[PDB]
Amino acid sequence: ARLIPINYDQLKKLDSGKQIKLETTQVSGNYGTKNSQGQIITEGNSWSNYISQIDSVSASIILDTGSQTFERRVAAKEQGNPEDKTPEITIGEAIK
Amino acid sequence: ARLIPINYDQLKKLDSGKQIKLETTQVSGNYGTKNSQGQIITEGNSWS
Amino acid sequence: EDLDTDNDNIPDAYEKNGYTIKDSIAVKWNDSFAEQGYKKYVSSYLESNTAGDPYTDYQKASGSIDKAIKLEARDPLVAAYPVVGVGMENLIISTN
Ligand SMILES: [Ca+2]
Ligand SMILES: [Ca+2]
Repeated sequence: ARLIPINYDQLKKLDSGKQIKLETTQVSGNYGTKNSQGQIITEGNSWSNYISQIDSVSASIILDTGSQTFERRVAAKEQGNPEDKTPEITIGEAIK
Repeated sequence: ARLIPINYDQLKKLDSGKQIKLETTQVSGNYGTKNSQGQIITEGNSWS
Repeated sequence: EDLDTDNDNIPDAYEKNGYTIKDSIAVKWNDSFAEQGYKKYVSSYLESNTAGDPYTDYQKASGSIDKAIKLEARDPLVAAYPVVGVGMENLIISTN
């Protein structure tokens, strides 16, 4: 119900070469699971509960074809941990 | 969202030696317990 | 040898002396496997959460917690604890 205001100084800046840029700081959203019945639920299934975790155990790989972009996370073993049983793969295997 | 107003007579009083005093009439708050798991809960545990 | 007063899946004897976690099981510490990357843990046999954080001694030691938690806090003596601050970078005044 409340519009986004700017002040007079900012308006004067816009009345020039100056342009507003948009940056996305975060995105909330849900994933789907099946409940005890056959129904798919996406209500309490918050993606932000996994973002930190996935980023901590993964390597980032991004493919840029010029027009499209594809971003991936591939799990990798923790270096010092003897109890980490994540299989080791090469960069080529991970890309494939 | 709503500021605390005073009227003109009160404002005139403040424009003198007169000072506002604060008194605390009560305090609400929670205590902690452990649930069936190991978690500490302080949500329905009202001190009052 | 088999007694868990605090019911945290680590025997009292193991908590008093050293222990480590192998295949999700607490085992009595031996120096022989210090050089394979295992760490010696100690904790209170009367407290399930020695550091007072939301995770038990077993959960921390075994790493069966949020993977974004730093490995320091896998030690039962070191608390899993976020220290969050706010910094101001600039302030904008709109004279109405
Ligand atoms: Ca124990
Ligand atoms: Ca304990």
